[PDB]
Amino acid sequence: MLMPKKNRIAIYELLFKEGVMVAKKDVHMPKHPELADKNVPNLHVMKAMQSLKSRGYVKEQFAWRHFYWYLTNEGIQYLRDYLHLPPEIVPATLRRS
Amino acid sequence: VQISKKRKFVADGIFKAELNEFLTRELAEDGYSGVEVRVTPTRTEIIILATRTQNVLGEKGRRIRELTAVVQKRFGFPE
Amino acid sequence: KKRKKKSCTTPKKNKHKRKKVKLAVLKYYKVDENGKISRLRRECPSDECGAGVFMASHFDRHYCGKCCLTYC
Amino acid sequence: RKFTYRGVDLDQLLDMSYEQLMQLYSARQRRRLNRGLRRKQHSLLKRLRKAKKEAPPMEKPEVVKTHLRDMIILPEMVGSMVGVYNGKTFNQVEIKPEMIGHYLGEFSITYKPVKHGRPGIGAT
Amino acid sequence: GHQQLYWSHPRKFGQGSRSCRVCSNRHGLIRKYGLNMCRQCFRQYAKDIGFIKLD
Amino acid sequence: LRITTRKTPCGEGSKTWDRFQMRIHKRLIDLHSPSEIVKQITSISIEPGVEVEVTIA
RNA sequence: AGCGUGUGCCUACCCUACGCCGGCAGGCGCGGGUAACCCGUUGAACCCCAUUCGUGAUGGGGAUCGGGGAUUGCAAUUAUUCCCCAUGAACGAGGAAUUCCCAGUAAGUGCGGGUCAUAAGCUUGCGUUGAUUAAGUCCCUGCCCUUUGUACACACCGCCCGU
RNA sequence: AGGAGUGGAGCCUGCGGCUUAAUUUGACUCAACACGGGAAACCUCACCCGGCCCGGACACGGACAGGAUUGACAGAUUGAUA
Ligand SMILES: [Mg+2]
Ligand SMILES: [Mg+2]
Ligand SMILES: [Mg+2]
Ligand SMILES: [Mg+2]
Ligand SMILES: [Mg+2]
Ligand SMILES: [Mg+2]
Ligand SMILES: [Mg+2]
Ligand SMILES: [Mg+2]
Ligand SMILES: [Mg+2]
Ligand SMILES: [Mg+2]
Ligand SMILES: [Mg+2]
Ligand SMILES: [Mg+2]
Ligand SMILES: [Mg+2]
Ligand SMILES: [Mg+2]
Ligand SMILES: [Mg+2]
Ligand SMILES: [Mg+2]
Ligand SMILES: [Mg+2]
Ligand SMILES: [Mg+2]
Ligand SMILES: [Mg+2]
Ligand SMILES: [Mg+2]
Ligand SMILES: [Mg+2]
Ligand SMILES: [Mg+2]
Ligand SMILES: [Mg+2]
Ligand SMILES: [Zn+2]
Ligand SMILES: [Zn+2]
Repeated sequence: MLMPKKNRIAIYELLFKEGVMVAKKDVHMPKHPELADKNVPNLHVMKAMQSLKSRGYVKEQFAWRHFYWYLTNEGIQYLRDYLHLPPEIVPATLRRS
Repeated sequence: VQISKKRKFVADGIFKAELNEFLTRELAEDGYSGVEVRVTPTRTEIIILATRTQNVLGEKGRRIRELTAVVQKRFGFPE
Repeated sequence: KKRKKKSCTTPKKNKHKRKKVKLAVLKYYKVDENGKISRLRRECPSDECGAGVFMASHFDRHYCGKCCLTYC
Repeated sequence: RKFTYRGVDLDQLLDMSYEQLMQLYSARQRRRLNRGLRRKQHSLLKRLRKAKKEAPPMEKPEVVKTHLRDMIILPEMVGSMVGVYNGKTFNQVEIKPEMIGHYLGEFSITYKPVKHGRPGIGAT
Repeated sequence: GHQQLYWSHPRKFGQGSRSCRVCSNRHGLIRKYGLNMCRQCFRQYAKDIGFIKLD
Repeated sequence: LRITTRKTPCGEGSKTWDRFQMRIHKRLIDLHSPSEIVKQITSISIEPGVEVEVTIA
């Protein structure tokens, strides 16, 4: 799907920071609630997560109206190589606090 | 402002129903039995009853640490 | 019920095909033997379109393609 | 013999503003004008005026087609050829002075009048 | 352009502005007490919500 | 609170209706005391299914 | 009188007291209510007491139409709904046939909820007034048992004979 | 044994027919027919007429910073400022 590169950067940064993603399955929602002040439509998030799922990077669940996505190890490696993050950075999920 | 007691109890019931449905779909493989929500002004605790807790917790507690994330993401109440 | 086809309309509405232009950067500047550079295309007065965003030299108007600003 | 709309002839109607015309109209037209016209109605009016300006001195103006069945016939439209969509075809209507205050959709019928045939077996 | 036309029709009231919160169906909707479910989903989840049949 | 619905997911058969009912009960207690003792007694009061609200008029 | 509803994640859309303007539908202000707290002592309708009419398709009945006004909506025409003048149809108790009902019941009369931006001739509930008849039967209809006959068992919508 | 009735009138609503570009469709004795919680101006919408969009993931091949592709002012065009 066609979208500006900064939207993809923001979505991937949020996904790697948190480790999980939630969406409402609303292609007409003007902007994702979590991605505020960055002007990312919900449709872009849905399609980006679908593209990630097709490659095995994220695991998907659907509940009552919502998409839930969890990050896989190969997805972690792909995001780390994509965002040029140092090997000392891990998502908040992988930290047993 | 605030909502009336009728709406409050109906909303609590709907939240519990949706939470149970999501937990069922997620943890059917782990012998998920039920969910019990104990509401305290400090924190809202959720007890997950299942046959085996090893799969629910995951390795080093990863999987459960994921669930308590998405729940917080879904219903929106603060971290 | 079964879907009927009924496939008959205007023969083919064609999609717009964008023109392929080779080295469109060159025609924006003119060069003298001394080595001077003169900018043939006007520069838009807008904020973002100030230095490298040139306008369009239409036969009766000037048009900036990045902000739809139009001048006579 | 001369046309008058509630005691006002066509020339004065053309001179009047919208506020003056509101008091001549009925309740529905007055409310519609008070709520205001949107962009599409103004575009239709502009096209009709453009078409009427270019007409030859002894010929009728070119037909302007539209889907706007809820457009109110203003006194400035008298003498214009309007094709009104009825869902399938554009029916041609010439605006007469006695149409002031009605809608355009009232003059392009949306169904075919029924001519009945012999009742079938399933009728008792 | 397309951006203006797409989804332009207002949906602030009517059947097109409301749907079930479980299956996204617009028919047989229950709005009392802010349930926002169709009747079938409500019958499926009534016990979980807390509605009991006493009569 | 009462909700009356049709049993059938479709529109076929006898017109039968389900009558679902929910009951809400409410109690009030008044106390002339400082805040600290009220919180002392209230801390134990936590029970599953009961919503307790403390206000100072 | 009684049962109930009332300001809503998305979601825009709540119930209304009081003052003024208008003849009415309505319009302006200014307050309360997230509710045994405000609407609300829910001044409901039938019913009751007086007035007019007087067996006349009549001041019974209110269908169909004309002209105006106002509200909801982005939009009212094929009339959304509401208000005012005017118009004033069949209908004088209903053939063969057929439905429901045994006490606070049948019927009469209003009021809430659902649908609902606009909204009840439907449904689901609630009160108020309040009876005639019956405390039986297998005649009709239908369904159960027992005995009995069967060449039926895809079970009488069966099986089967002869031109 | 009775009461209120329906079947008769006007009208409101569903079901057949007949018309239509379309008059979307399920259900037909009890056990279909103010039933699908179905009181549809738009949406609903599933039917008809006309016009945009991809919201065709992913893999392989081609083409590509000497540019793969994106959007758009004016005039024409269009029901339309698609
Ligand atoms: Mg009379
Ligand atoms: Mg009379
Ligand atoms: Mg009129
Ligand atoms: Mg029609
Ligand atoms: Mg009258
Ligand atoms: Mg009622
Ligand atoms: Mg109502
Ligand atoms: Mg109905
Ligand atoms: Mg008998
Ligand atoms: Mg014998
Ligand atoms: Mg035998
Ligand atoms: Mg009667
Ligand atoms: Mg009768
Ligand atoms: Mg009749
Ligand atoms: Mg029938
Ligand atoms: Mg269909
Ligand atoms: Mg039976
Ligand atoms: Mg129907
Ligand atoms: Mg309607
Ligand atoms: Mg319309
Ligand atoms: Mg439309
Ligand atoms: Mg429609
Ligand atoms: Mg594309
Ligand atoms: Zn510019
Ligand atoms: Zn549903």
